[PDB]
Amino acid sequence: MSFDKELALALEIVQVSCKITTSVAEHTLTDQTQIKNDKSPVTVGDYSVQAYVNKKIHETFPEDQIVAEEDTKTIPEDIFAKVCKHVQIYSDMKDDEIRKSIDLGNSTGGKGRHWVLDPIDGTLGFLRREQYAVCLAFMIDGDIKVGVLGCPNFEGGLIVAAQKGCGAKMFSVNDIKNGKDIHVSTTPKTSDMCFCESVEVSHTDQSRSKTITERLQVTKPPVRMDSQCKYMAIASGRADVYLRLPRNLSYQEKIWDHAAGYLIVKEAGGKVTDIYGNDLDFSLGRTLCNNHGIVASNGILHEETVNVVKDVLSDLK
Ligand SMILES: [Mg+2]
Repeated sequence: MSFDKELALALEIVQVSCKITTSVAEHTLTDQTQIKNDKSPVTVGDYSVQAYVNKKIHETFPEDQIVAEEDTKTIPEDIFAKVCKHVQIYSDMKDDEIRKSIDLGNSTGGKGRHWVLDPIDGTLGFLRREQYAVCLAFMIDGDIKVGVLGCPNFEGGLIVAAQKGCGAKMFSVNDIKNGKDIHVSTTPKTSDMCFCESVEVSHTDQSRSKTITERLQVTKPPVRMDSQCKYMAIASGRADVYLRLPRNLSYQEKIWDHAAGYLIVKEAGGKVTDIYGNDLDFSLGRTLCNNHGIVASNGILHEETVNVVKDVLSDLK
């Protein structure tokens, strides 16, 4: 019932991952960027981080499985060559071993011990040179035990981490030894609420959120940002509510876009559900099959917010 070892490894690995991404970002990004078949981007950073993390996980916990976003099926040769250079700063692996490490991430989740990795959450944020996160969680039978978010561009570079039952802590990227406890805000009126959402217009319904927040009498403009950093904002008290509003009932969120943030907000004293107020169910594979969208909050504001969300999104198909 304790996961110190897993939380310790997760911190250590996410810290190195932040070094990777930052180092990738010191150069021009276009020649480091691949457009996948769904037109979403993947970079040298995404692939390099995944190689390193998966290898480290496999070295310490060979028996565990790994759910990770990327694979090597379509990766271009110039991109891959750069990937090998970045990884070999931190891990003495050959090119072929780097490929294998990436492809360790093909677990479908569900029963047993699984690591959940988004090597770069908010890759558009990475390309924007504003918020992105390295996200790593560990779960058993779909119950999240450990959550770590590395956010290199957030207020000078921050990492937040939690394990179940033990609270949430904040560290700088340069020091994972000395952390501070963090707690969600105490804001008890929706009118004084700082609300956050995706930058990308196609990742959340920004027209419906305006209508939601208008009904909740929110005075402050929304804080738009890429990534699971939005969960870090909630957990640390920097914002009060995070909305992710779908345009249909068919899209299902990936578990590597929510697993770390979910636990972290809860251990920080907040609340995370979908738009209907239902708890997120991470036991149904790689996607949140039985959930629609996200509402994350400081807990006090939650139900007041959900009630308006549900109503405005009552027409969904
Ligand atoms: Mg990603």
